[PDB]
Amino acid sequence: GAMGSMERASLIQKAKLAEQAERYEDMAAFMKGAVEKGEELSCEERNLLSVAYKNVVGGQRAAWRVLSSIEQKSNEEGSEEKGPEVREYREKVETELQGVCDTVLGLLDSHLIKEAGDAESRVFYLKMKGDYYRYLAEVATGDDKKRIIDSARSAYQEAMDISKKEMPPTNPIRLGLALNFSVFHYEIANSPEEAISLAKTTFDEAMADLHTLSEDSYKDSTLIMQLLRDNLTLWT
Amino acid sequence: GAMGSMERASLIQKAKLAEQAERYEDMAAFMKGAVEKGEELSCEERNLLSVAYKNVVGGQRAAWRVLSSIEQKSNEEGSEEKGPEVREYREKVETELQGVCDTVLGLLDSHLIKEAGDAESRVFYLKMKGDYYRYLAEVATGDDKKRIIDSARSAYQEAMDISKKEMPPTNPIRLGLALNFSVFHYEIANSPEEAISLAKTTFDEAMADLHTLSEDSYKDSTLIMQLLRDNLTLWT
Amino acid sequence: GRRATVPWSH
Amino acid sequence: GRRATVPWSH
Ligand SMILES: [Mg+2]
Ligand SMILES: [Mg+2]
Ligand SMILES: [Mg+2]
Ligand SMILES: [Mg+2]
Ligand SMILES: [Mg+2]
Ligand SMILES: [Mg+2]
Ligand SMILES: [Mg+2]
Ligand SMILES: [Mg+2]
Repeated sequence: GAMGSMERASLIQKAKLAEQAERYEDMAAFMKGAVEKGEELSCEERNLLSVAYKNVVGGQRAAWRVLSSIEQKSNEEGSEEKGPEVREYREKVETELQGVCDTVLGLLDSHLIKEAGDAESRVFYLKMKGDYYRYLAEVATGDDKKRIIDSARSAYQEAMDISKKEMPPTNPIRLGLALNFSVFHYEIANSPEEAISLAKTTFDEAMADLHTLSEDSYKDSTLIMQLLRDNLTLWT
Repeated sequence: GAMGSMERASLIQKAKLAEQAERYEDMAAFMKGAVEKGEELSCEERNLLSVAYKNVVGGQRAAWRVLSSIEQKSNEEGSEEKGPEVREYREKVETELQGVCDTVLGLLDSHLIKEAGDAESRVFYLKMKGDYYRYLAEVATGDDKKRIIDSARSAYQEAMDISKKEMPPTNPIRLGLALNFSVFHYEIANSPEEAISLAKTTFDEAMADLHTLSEDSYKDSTLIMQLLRDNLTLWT
Repeated sequence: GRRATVPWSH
Repeated sequence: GRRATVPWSH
């Protein structure tokens, strides 16, 4: 890897500088270099990795949706034939997006998940695995679509099982996992009732545990709880 | 070039799709491919080229300013030594920025400027040449700084001379050239009085010619005139 | 308003 | 407010 000659601490330092500069591709490359040093990641480092790749794939996903919408409009009755260019360029963006997802999944498989023994790290990485299979599912149209969807589901489910056993219902990792798995149910698995049930149950159990928290933990948990409520308002 | 096998019209079509998708690096690569076909560019195509590279270099410039500010703070008395990483990463962004400027300048020199005979195209490309030397000047600190500054000045000056002879004072290309050359004077050439004089004279001469314009031309010209006024308000 | 998902833990 | 420059003709 191109980062093999740089010190782990320098890669982490540069990832933080890249974030400040809004250079998310650089941030992700630095964090990939740090993961490939082979040591486990601290909580802060896990969040740098997640933030970096989410910004990268978020730009790709937004671009893919724009291009997919144009492509669908071109395939309506009455639309003039404009050639292969829209499909080709949508495919180019799609292939780049899939490559980033495969890169993240590769880091998780080699070897972040297998070395993650604490609940907070293991749930974090399994949520990430579910997220990046979910992004693959958003663009999948072929023979492997069902297996991609089931890979996301299986990763989310293992993360859910650990989080319910080992974390309080207000834990922000647990809350964000539930938020994302609920969205998976709603828009990937065609299970809006499961999505709504999960979001409501997660919100209500967190509400009942807020009394145990400091002011700063309360702020963290209620922020994600508001996102669950926002989705429930959209869906009902 | 990687775009050598794609049709000119397909490159233009994909540049427009990339713009819609906010994929400005792709947009610039498509437009570079189109320029390298060797044919002159239409007005619309010139604007696609300019918009694409401006978005690319604009991200790099903003990142460079963030990193340069951090680097300067690290070099104040009382700041803890953090190693070479800030300088290294600022240099990385700087080198990438310089490469993009050199790419644009290369397209202008091979061979957009020499084939541009109409005032609108020639002024457009000479303004671009001034702009991209100006971006090189923003980061220059060495033996060639004065020559980089003079290259920007010379390109802007030739564009100004043509624009005053061949274009009305409300022409949007002429107005944007004056806006940018005024900023060059203010913040590159250490000539704020020249910057203010140029902006004021440009604004006043455009104001006197607005009566000749259609509603749509009036809208185009007054928009840029407002930017001249905004700069004058900032500087006085 | 697009539905919400998050990448961070906190 | 940062001073204004433009890349486009129109
Ligand atoms: Mg070492
Ligand atoms: Mg495909
Ligand atoms: Mg371990
Ligand atoms: Mg516990
Ligand atoms: Mg041809
Ligand atoms: Mg340098
Ligand atoms: Mg010609
Ligand atoms: Mg004329």
